[PDB]
Amino acid sequence: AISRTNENDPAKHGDQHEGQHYNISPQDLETVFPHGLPPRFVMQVKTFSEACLMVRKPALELLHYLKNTSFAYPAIRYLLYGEKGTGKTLSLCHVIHFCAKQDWLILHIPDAHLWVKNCRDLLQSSYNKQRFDQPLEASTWLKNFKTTNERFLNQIKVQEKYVWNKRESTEKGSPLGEVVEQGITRVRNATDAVGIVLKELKRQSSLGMFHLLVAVDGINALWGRTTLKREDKSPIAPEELALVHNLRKMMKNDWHGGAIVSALSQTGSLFKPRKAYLPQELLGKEGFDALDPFIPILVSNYNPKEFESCIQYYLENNWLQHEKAPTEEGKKELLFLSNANPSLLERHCAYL
Amino acid sequence: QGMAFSKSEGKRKTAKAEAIVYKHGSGRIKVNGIDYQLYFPITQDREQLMFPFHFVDRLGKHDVTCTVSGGGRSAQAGAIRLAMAKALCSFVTEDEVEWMRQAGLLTTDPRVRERKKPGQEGARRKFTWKKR
Amino acid sequence: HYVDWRMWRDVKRRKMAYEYADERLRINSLRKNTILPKILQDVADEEIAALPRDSCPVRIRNRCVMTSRPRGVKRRWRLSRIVFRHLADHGQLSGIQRATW
Amino acid sequence: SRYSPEFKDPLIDKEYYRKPVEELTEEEKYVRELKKTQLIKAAPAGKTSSVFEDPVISKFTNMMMIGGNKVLARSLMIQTLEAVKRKQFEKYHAASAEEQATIERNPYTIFHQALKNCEPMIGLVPILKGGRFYQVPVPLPDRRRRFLAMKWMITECRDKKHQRTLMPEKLSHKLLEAFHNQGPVIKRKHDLHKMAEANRALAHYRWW
Amino acid sequence: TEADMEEYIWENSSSERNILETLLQMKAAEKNMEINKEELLGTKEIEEYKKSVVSLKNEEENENSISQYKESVKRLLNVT
Amino acid sequence: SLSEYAFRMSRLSARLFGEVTRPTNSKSMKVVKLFSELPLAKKKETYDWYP
Ligand SMILES: Nc1ncnc2c1ncn2[C@@H]1O[C@H](COP(=O)(O)OP(=O)(O)OP(=O)(O)O)[C@@H](O)[C@H]1O
Ligand SMILES: Nc1nc2c(ncn2[C@@H]2O[C@H](COP(=O)(O)OP(=O)(O)O)[C@@H](O)[C@H]2O)c(=O)[nH]1
Ligand SMILES: [Mg+2]
Ligand SMILES: [Mg+2]
Ligand SMILES: [Mg+2]
Repeated sequence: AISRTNENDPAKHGDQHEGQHYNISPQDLETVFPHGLPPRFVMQVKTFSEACLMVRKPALELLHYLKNTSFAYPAIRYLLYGEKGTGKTLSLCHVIHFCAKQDWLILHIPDAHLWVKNCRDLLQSSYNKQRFDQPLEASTWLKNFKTTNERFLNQIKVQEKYVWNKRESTEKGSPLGEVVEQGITRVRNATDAVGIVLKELKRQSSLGMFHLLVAVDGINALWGRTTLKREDKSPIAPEELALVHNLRKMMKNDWHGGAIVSALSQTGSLFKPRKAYLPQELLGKEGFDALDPFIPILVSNYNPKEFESCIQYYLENNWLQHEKAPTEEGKKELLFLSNANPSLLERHCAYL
Repeated sequence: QGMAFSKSEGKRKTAKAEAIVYKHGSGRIKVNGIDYQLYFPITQDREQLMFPFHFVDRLGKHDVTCTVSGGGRSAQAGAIRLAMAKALCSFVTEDEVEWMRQAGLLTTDPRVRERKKPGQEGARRKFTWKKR
Repeated sequence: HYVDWRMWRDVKRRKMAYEYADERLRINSLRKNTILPKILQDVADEEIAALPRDSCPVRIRNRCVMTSRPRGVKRRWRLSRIVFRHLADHGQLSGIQRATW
Repeated sequence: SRYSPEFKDPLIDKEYYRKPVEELTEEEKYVRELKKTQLIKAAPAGKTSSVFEDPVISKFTNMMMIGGNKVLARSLMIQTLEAVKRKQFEKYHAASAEEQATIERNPYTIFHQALKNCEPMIGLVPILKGGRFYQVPVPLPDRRRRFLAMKWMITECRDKKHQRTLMPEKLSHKLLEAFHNQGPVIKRKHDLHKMAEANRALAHYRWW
Repeated sequence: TEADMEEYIWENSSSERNILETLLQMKAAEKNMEINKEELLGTKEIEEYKKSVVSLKNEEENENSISQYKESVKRLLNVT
Repeated sequence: SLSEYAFRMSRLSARLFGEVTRPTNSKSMKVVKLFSELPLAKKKETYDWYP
């Protein structure tokens, strides 16, 4: 238990815990993370039968900022950046666990690149004929949003009347669960249900009803290019997509009562070179202008202490099965091949 | 700054590398100004970079700065391996240098692409032969 | 005194094409654009078609200047492969050697 | 070859060189002095001194490589090794303490043992006698037994019977079956043995 | 237009507009009625922020340029 | 896909350096290519091909 910590409350993590793995309870995994976790980390949780996250400085710094957030001031945009596989996504997940355990409303977009590529059913929006709806993407997110924030969905009540069809319409004063359920049940109305959910939460957080965390991973997708093409085969632009148009509005710092934590990702990005990782290189001019002012937070490769704890955690679970891995000579090779990169180390240790 | 270093050269196929090995370091390697795990995403290439230092059991004790031009990813890694090994000979003992030579780490690989000859499909590949 | 009647026919084609090159260039310019009226471009289409057939540059053939061979000619020397090799193998072409590598 | 006959193959063994001089015998000492005067070939770009280097898996990866695409071949091998490890971990976690002891979770031990189980002890060679071709039981060299096991396993995974199944899943499934002395590849070994025992009376046809 | 300009000028830029708006909302949250454009944009902190943004927009983006921009924004937003 | 400033600067440079100033499609640009070079029949290699 050298690599593990007994403090499982993300609100009590400090610098003493750097390098130690804290256990996320199975209940939190089902509720707080129906979809946020990286795909290969989800495999580890299945194989090890436990979700343990290393307390690192990038999250510790960003948890400190969120503990001292002035809810009166406009929401601050925190941007996690760093090289490929350094731990940006799992740093964002550590923070989401903190805010989720403090009864914040979580608006977690697991990957914004999925909204700008590989769309089979791009339907023209009825609310605005110049914008396109993404029924499958909206419905998928709505189901998970319902799971994470089921507790609050009854308390939050819409403050307007929303006309779905000629026949159906949501009335003022009904719970927000109804809007979420309509989008889930009727998938043609899912994109508009997401727009309303985002519109209602932004307004009602400023009124002081709840604290809203906007956790968008892969945010650089919003101001980039799309691979979605019209019927005439002309390239569609991100602004025309309804889900992107509505999420962009959440990114502006014109509301208060919460924080906006985002993470960059070149993985899954469109029209970006492999080694692009700095904010302006990935966000672009339009993206940087939208987020400016923001607080960049660097995520780096494991430091010597962190690297040792990661190997100890794998050894404690018996994941490293090669007879030379536990030895000092093996560890030196593990370090050189990855260079302390968390993702390369996990991928190399997966078959040893 | 008074830090000992040894420049060397290597060659593999059409690639040519120049490696500066510092007597003391932390194990940092920079290829064309880029960290080696970024410049060499393929694991096989990084394994070749580790072969010289591992064989003499000096991983993490030297800082290397190399520049490689020409060839492909594998040829560049092979060229850098030769450049690093020859430069690192300055800091290892004479006996260790002999072991490096006997392990294949100090020989320039002469295997280069063979030309294509006229009347044939390839360097050795012949056109289909028809007895009748 | 040209190598054969075929060379002599190509000699006349190269001469007639040279004489008509300017007139053909001027008329083609009228045709090779979308600016001028199609009525004018149609008259130019007829005018260039009425010029003698042997003024058309596509009818010129690069024959070997020594033997009149219509194919296998190297354009830099204007010689057929058989005649070029005869001069090269005897060391009579400056700087040309057998290639081995 | 671009190497002259004088060039010798490199010996990429760290432990060999570190061996103290006292351990070395008189003949072993001569071998070291001779090598100092001999030209050595450049080490190939495949094998290194890493402690994680396994020759059998290296050979298997090369036997799966198509058109020089070693990156894809190495990718498939590591995906297979991870698949075997993950499957065994699931079986271990779902097993009782007594059963858990006997469950092997090392993907390299399973790979070696599975291939060893598939190695044929005896072979058949076609021989022509009196205008007829006979399959005569013969002893097989050690190199040919190991190659046959690897070739049989790879051929089974490449068969059309498997429909839209990726190679890491196919190979991991086949390897675990052979590790337990089951599956088609083991049947191929048994068929060779049973076809050679039936032709035991033709063993005298062999002249070597 | 600003697209044509080959040199980024912080004046009349989105950065100037965005930081001004953020600072005005912050003053309103404190219930301070000092909303003078000139005073807000004349502070030393704004000068550090202007310098950082111009460097990022006109020179090669590196780790050091993003750290300087980080510290300038943290001071203007009262993040410690 | 050009700004008014970029378009007018490109047209000034074209006037300065002697390039086509009016908007011209690729088909009509052949007229410029036709009169900027000698016709193939007028090149010495062509009409003086034979001795
Ligand atoms: N804090 C952490 N605790 C435990 N494992 C971690 C942590 N950070 C990273 N890892 C390991 O590294 C892998 C990569 O993490 P993550 O997906 O967060 O990286 P990333 O930098 O967001 O990647 P990308 O640049 O591709 O978006 C994880 O799957 C996990 O195995
Ligand atoms: N179907 C439907 N969708 C609505 C309605 N009101 C808002 N929305 C959706 O919610 C989003 C946010 O609302 P709003 O701020 O009015 O959007 P805007 O008009 O595009 O600026 C819109 O883009 C729509 O997708 C409504 O009455 N009906
Ligand atoms: Mg990520
Ligand atoms: Mg070939
Ligand atoms: Mg012709």
